[PDB]
Amino acid sequence: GLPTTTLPGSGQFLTTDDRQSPSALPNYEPTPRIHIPGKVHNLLEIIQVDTLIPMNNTHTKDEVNSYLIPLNANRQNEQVFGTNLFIGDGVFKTTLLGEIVQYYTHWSGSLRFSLMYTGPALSSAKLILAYTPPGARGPQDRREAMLGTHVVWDIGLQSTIVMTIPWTSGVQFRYTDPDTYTSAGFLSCWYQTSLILPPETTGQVYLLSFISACPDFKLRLMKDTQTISQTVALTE
Amino acid sequence: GLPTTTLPGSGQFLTTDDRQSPSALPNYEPTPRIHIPGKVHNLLEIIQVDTLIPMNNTHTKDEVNSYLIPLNANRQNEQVFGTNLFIGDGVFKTTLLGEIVQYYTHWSGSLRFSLMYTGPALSSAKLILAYTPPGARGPQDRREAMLGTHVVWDIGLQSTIVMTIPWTSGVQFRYTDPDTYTSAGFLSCWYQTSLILPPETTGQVYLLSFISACPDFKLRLMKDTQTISQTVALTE
Amino acid sequence: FNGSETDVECFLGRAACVHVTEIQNKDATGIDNHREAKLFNDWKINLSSLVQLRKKLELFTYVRFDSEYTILATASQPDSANYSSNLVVQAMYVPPGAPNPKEWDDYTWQSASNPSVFFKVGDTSRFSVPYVGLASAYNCFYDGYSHDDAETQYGITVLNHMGSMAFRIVNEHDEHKTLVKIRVYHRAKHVEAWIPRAPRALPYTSIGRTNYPKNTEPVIKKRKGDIKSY
Amino acid sequence: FNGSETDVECFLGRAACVHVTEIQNKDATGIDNHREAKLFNDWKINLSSLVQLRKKLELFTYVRFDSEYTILATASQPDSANYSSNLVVQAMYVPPGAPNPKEWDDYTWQSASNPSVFFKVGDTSRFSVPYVGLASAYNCFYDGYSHDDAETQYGITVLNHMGSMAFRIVNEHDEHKTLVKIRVYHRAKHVEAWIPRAPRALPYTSIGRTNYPKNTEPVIKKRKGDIKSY
Repeated sequence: GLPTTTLPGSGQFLTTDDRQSPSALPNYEPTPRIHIPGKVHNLLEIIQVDTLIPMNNTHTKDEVNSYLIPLNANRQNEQVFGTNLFIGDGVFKTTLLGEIVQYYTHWSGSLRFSLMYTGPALSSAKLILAYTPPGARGPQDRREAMLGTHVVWDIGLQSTIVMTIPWTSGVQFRYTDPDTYTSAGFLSCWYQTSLILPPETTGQVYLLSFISACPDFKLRLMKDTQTISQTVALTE
Repeated sequence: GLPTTTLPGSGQFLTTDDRQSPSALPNYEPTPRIHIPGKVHNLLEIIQVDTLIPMNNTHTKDEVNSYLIPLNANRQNEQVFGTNLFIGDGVFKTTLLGEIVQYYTHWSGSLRFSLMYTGPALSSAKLILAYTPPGARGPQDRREAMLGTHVVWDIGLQSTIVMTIPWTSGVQFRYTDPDTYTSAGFLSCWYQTSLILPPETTGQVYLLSFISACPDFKLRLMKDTQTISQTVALTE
Repeated sequence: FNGSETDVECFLGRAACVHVTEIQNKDATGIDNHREAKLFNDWKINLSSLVQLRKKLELFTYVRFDSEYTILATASQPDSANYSSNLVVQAMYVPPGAPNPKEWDDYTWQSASNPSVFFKVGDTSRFSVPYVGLASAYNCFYDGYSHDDAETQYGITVLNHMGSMAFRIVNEHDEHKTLVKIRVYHRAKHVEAWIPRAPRALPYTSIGRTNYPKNTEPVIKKRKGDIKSY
Repeated sequence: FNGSETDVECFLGRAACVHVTEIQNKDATGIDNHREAKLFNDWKINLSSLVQLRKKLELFTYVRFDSEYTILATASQPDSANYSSNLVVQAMYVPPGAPNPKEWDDYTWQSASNPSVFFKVGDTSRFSVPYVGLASAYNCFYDGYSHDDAETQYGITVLNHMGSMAFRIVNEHDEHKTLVKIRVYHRAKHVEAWIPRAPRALPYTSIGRTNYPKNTEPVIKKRKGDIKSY
């Protein structure tokens, strides 16, 4: 009674196609839906949390000290931080933002860099931390960083320093293929003055660095995510 | 629940059939549509532009002088132009109107022949240019051209001469198969008087000839467009 | 955006190859190759095999599925030649809390209310098994044993079992060789996740037990030089 | 007229044979013929092969597609006789910015979110890949390299990559010969063009680089005699 045609692409098996399929248990009430806290609808609220950054991961075996940026006394106009802002590579790879951006593809959005001091109450220091945009060669000292968009937010009365990281569109998005190009962004910190330790301190103090994404974040295409060239078929 | 029949022509693969097909990326926002200038919706506005005609392409190697119709002094009642108006063949083949009409098939529409003089300001000449319709033998001299639909629009005060080319329907359209029949139209130019050069000029002056299609143009069926008997499967 | 790209439903709802297997049908006993991978196969479904070696689901703690197993069966023995003459394959979703076949010609292929399907080799079959969970969500990441009493097994926590797929052939006649490869693609619908969880460092070493493997290489990368970058 | 004959959408929207190829499946290694055109094939899609040797799209500068690859696969080895017994062929659209397989039994045929289809040999499959463009239009005709920095490759400009098609066979058993010919027909939908461009004189000599070939013959025709026609 109903005439119909064929379509090329018959017997097709798209893996990815959303088609309603009939039920093997057509009449079965499941265990009913209850309310449990922390309901999630999006990975944006997953990556809204400042995790931490391993910056002092320059020791061989991985320990707790991988996150402690070491601060000594009587050093000024010299290096504290320094990083390429290529998330999914280098030191940002093993953050939660790390494997999330390793999951997808081309991304967009501003960030929320945070920074926090671990030292004595009666200690003071001035730390210039500077951002240089992608496509610009990063500064070589405290001088050239100060001519950049320098941030002090000093140590001695304030511990938690947050700086937003504005995003700039390059070729419409961010390159997500493995290269060591140097146009990803650059953040680094310098002693504006020497660290003033309290008397008979005799050691080191440290900083703690966090990273996350502002609500402006964007994730566009999805990828396979090998990361180990993965194949294990072990079942029990 | 829904009874249906077959149709002969099942498993058919029409190459040319507009059928909506399911998406391999069913959920992916693309790079969004922005505005960039020169938006095109039709080939009519492509072929609305007077390009140029190579008329002095009677030299062997192709140079810049292929478009320069040569004008000498002390010649009158003799040849300047002369062409069969078979676009897609001869001297009109390598115009933009050329490969566009080589793309389609049977065509229709009036044209816009243009003509422009390249000489000194204090120079004068009378040039009769004459059109004869398709199906008529073209004139042999300035006399027989003058009894045609003669156009002077002289040289000495006016440089840019445009003449519309009216279209006449033969057997309902224009023959688009390769033959050297002589019922395609004929346009040619004659010196009504000798070219009056300025004193101690001692050389040649030239004319520049353009062609395009008026908005009355029409292109009806599409063809394969070999033009070289084309096959190259080189991929990199 | 309210677009299903970075949300949870698009995140886990893709279809992935789990449980490659290879069966045949020969005879009642015939040549002594009966038990291991021939004449039938049971899986005891567990997304613990190759959801990129348990990663995106392990990123959360509490999930709820609605599964769509799409069984792709094919004839490894040259289907182009023959070895496909009405080779009807029987799949079967044995629900949790039901006895498992361990023989090809066994009673629980035809028993009562065990959802079994039949399809041609080289074609597919689409399911929709609803959320068969003991808890209100799938406890993918659970702390606790089953009892301080008798105690079922161990803190593998197979109490929130999902099911058990069984594949076999209804055919006969040992004079010849055939071989059938069966490849099931799980797809989760209406995925509701809860309680985000920090990702693992290594690829795992066990199913169910959250053990990190010994003898590890450094999962994090050394700086290229010093804290001085570039 | 407002009829879709001479407009842009009818102009480029026809389906054309690109990328004739020829694969098979033999064994794991077997006879030493593995790598070149056997057991799999990657294309790295580029309309630069046989859109009448890049002409109608080269007539414009900026385009935007919505592609419909219709893969026609057929069994070159006599399908009339056999060599077609459930010969399931696997196609795969690897998107730009994703790793490419280089082996038949390789991890990125079954990996995560790589659109792969399965169909019978001698039948077809229809796609619709959306506009996968880095720029807002496809820069078919671009001036500039990729960087003054590291600089990706050269001014081929593979930055606006469209995709990469991969074809392979899921079958087994070296005792025999089969051969499968695969022929993909691209079709562009919703074609929006910009910035008309003067056509080429010669058939080209390179892909991406707008080079005109050396040693040329005259592309324009001499007059039959003089400026005197007829």
